[PDB]
Amino acid sequence: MLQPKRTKFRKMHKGRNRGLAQGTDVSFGSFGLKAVGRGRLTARQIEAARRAMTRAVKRQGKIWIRVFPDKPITEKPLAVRMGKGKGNVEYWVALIQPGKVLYEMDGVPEELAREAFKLAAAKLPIKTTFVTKTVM
Amino acid sequence: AKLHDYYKDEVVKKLMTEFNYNSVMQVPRVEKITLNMGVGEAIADKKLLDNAAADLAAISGQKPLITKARKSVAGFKIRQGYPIGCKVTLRGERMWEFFERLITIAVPRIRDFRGLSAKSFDGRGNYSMGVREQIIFPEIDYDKVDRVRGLDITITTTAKSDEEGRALLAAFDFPFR
Amino acid sequence: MKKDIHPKYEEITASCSCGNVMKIRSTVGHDLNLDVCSKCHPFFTGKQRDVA
Amino acid sequence: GIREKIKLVSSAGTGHFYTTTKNKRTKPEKLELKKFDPVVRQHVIYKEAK
Amino acid sequence: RNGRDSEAKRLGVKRFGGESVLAGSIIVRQRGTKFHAGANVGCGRDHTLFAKADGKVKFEVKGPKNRKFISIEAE
Amino acid sequence: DKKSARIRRATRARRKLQELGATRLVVHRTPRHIYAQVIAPNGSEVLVAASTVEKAIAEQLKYTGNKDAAAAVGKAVAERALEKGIKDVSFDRSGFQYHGRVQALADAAREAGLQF
RNA sequence: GCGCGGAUAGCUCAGUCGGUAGAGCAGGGGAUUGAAAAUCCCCGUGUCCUUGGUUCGAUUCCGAGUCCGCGCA
RNA sequence: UAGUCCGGAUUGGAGUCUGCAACUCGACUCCAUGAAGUCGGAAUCGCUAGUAAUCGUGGAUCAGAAUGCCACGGUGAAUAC
RNA sequence: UGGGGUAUCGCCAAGCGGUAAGGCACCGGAUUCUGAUUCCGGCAUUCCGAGGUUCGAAUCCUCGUACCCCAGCCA
RNA sequence: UCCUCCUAAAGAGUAACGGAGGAGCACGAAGGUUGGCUAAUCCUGGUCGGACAUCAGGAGGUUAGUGCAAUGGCAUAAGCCAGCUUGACUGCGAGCGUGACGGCGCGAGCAGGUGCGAAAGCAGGUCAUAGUGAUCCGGUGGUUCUGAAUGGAAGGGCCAUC
RNA sequence: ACUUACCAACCCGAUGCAAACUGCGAAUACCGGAGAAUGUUAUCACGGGAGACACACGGCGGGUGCUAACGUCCGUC
RNA sequence: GCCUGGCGGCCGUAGCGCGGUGGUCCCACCUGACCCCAUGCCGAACUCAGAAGUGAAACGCCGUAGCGCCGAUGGUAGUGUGGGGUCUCCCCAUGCGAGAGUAGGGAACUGCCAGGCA
Ligand SMILES: [K+]
Ligand SMILES: [Mg+2]
Ligand SMILES: [Mg+2]
Repeated sequence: MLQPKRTKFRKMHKGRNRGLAQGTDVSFGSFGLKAVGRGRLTARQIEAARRAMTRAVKRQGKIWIRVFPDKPITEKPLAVRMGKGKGNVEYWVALIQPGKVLYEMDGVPEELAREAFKLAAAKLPIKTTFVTKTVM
Repeated sequence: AKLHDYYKDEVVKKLMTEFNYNSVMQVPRVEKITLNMGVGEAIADKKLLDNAAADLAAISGQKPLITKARKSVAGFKIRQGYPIGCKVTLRGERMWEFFERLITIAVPRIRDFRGLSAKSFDGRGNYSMGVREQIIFPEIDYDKVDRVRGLDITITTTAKSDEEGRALLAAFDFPFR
Repeated sequence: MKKDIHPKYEEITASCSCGNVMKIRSTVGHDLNLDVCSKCHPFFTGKQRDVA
Repeated sequence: GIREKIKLVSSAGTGHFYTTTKNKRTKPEKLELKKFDPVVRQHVIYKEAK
Repeated sequence: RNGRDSEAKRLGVKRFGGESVLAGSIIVRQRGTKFHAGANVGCGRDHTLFAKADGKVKFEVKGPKNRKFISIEAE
Repeated sequence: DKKSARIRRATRARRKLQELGATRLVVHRTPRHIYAQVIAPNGSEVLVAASTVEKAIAEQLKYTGNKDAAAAVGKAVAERALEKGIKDVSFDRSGFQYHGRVQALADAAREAGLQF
């Protein structure tokens, strides 16, 4: 599980998730798993999907996780009233918008990249698509 | 002024001959000679730094400037602005007189003298050496020493490269093993 | 230089066993007897016996 | 805190006093300040670090 | 462990550009010298900039550091 | 840099005199000349200028660039400035110490009637 | 199901920035003794529960399991 | 009255002898070096008169190797209610 | 989970911001036929781990760890 | 209770048992002025000297510093060093800001007297924003302002102050 | 002094994130000035009388909550 | 007209870096220091008396875009008002309209005074 090594403040406000994404082209690799839905992704979903990919295209290839969590999500325990402070940091999410290339892959044929990205897009909560490295 | 005159004829002429300078002023000249004695054991004793100051007062012909600590560091048990060394900036006539006594009578009185290292340039020609005894200067009375106190000399010159400082200093014959 | 805070720096005459009579300014305040000078010190013979 | 209150009294015949605060521990010496005396209308020496 | 904040100090620009002032009027109550004093403007002890002559407030950008002066045009 | 150090020494009094709005007598000392010029309160335009590079001053001097030369220049700026209706200036020493020949120049300008 | 403490030599247990596996007892060899006990010295083929992964290298770090025990609306 | 002209350990250099052979691993000499040690904690030992103490000399073993052992003499006590 | 306390030589336990004190033990000597007792000498913890304030931290502050004590209620 | 940032929606203000930190002082120089100076860190060379105490040179640019939080400032330095000093003055104050009010804040200039500077000038505390407590009651010093027949006094007032 | 499947500072190239980051920066809002039309002075000051200081939902911007609540706390309509 | 010095406007299309050049005057380094003055040591700096020497450094000027810097058009984001949906987010009409990036521009421009040369 991914999590920043050392923050600056422990608890972040909710804020909103509007507009489109910045990481949009397949930059590092050759094939990409790009988001279409909005959503947000916990570190467990990123790890689950990465294991599905790494298993699927065996220890050949090279995989880039282009998103990183760095946003702490706090929850209140059970049978605790409202108020009395902000909750506790339970997990860490990345906020996703439509357009984020969530993962990249290189060093495989396209048909294995289809296969691993299908296998791993079923571990994520957002609708997802397959993209290739377009040249300009 | 003996080595200053010797400079003004034969070292200027000699270095204009060796290196193919155009300007007569492009030649290296020695700017200053700083004598530091960074005592450091004066964290507990003040008369020890006073005796150090008397020794640099004897070796050069000037009062030294008792230097203070720039930062506080705990590795050596000091504090900000605590007096920890003393130095004399010799320049002008006294630079040449001290340089004459140094290369003439002080350097040969070094114990087990093999020569001064030629790789003691800081890249910009400026020599720096260290003596381990203050006894090697003929002024320091051998019967009046209490602590052995070396010091470090630094010849600062206007040469750009350090081979150019090899040339400048070596034209005073300045031993160079 | 300032006034009298500096030690008295008067010209003296040093003389070693090499016959090198050499007058210099030094704040000893006394004439000087030496053995080794820059002239006739075993520096080059010293390096030779070192390597040899 | 530790820093006490003192009266700088005038050296002229008036009773006029300025008032201020002194660290009594680190500076035990008395405090003399040539302040302005508005009864004499003149800058007079003031004394009495209490 | 939290739950405290100071009282709001009501800083900022009190008279804007072109706004006619009397002498003595505070123009920018502020905290450092975010705005510097220009012609006919004084800077108080807490870096309050006040109209030293009558006229109109003139915000400008001068000098090699692109500082934000405040002049007053005589009017 | 020596020149840049001098300018940053000058700057406070320069900007203060531009803030007050006083006509300033800017001096300028060089190892063989002294220069003196009276500048309007807008700072752009000069009014009066004398210096030792002018042959009207330089011919009657032994050496341009000592205290006698500077006293001659101060006398000249005071004379020309009184001829052009300027009476009360403020002395901009322009980064030099008010000690040597800038003191000689300014004293000479005060003897010959220029009010500062 | 959740929160914990355990699995290291035949036995009973130690063991944190990852560095060639530790102790006591047991067992074996030697010294000693008439002989033995005792005492002293020497000696460990331990998948450090299984299995993957990280590292040059894992008892030790991460991921997932097996068994034992303690507690829980 | 000093760690000193005490003390001689240790160490460097230069040697002599014996012995096929002195590196491990001799003895002695010369020059240089010059530690520790200033009368020894608890405790403990020997001695009753030519004794203890102290000073030298010899011998056996042995090519060479004793501060040990076995002998020999010189000076020579104290104390025992 | 909150509040309080403790962590200092092998063990129990003192430490005042400028130095680490005690007892038992352990090591060496002595007494003793030998061991225990006894007697004479010693040693000894850079102070739980990390960061900070200070010229300077065992000492002060903050965080983590490990162990104790008190509370965790009315419905 | 008070200070700083965010929430706070680009003027001000703006809530919650919202997220984070600090204050209840220090200073007679750490204030005033005049004159001067410019950091951190790293590299190289150099007696003891070491990763890091002093020296010299270079790179670097304020990543430094600002008596103490944070923000905004600061090179003309508000940072650092030295000389002389008491403006850390007294009476006022055009005009403003800010509060329901009590109150709080900024202030050119006027008068008297002063410091620094050759002078222009600057100085009514500190780079700024925290470092605090109304009234009553009472204590101390000054001032005939009052002073229950009258002259005093007591007490009260006023100014300073605890 | 000799080797090395391990990690990795700084620097450079490329990629993201930030309420308490900003070498950039709107719309809107706000303040000020001028001008026309319209509005039963709608504005300000002073004086008499109040009431009210439990708000609710709905849009938009947010905090908290689980972007849960016909939840809670603000800003604005 | 060219060059240099001073004081400004302007505040990176103006600054950096690399390369070339200048000294008759100017400027800078320089020469000396007992004096005016100065160094918590030192004429290094400050200051004074000068002018032998060099333009080496510095500074100015001329080139050079390696970088910094400026920067459209178009599109995108956002957003005021009105409306709509599948409504934690978007769409429509309409008004405003970036930041980044691209083409490109780009090694400044200028006022007063003074001196030297033609
Ligand atoms: K064992
Ligand atoms: Mg077992
Ligand atoms: Mg166990």
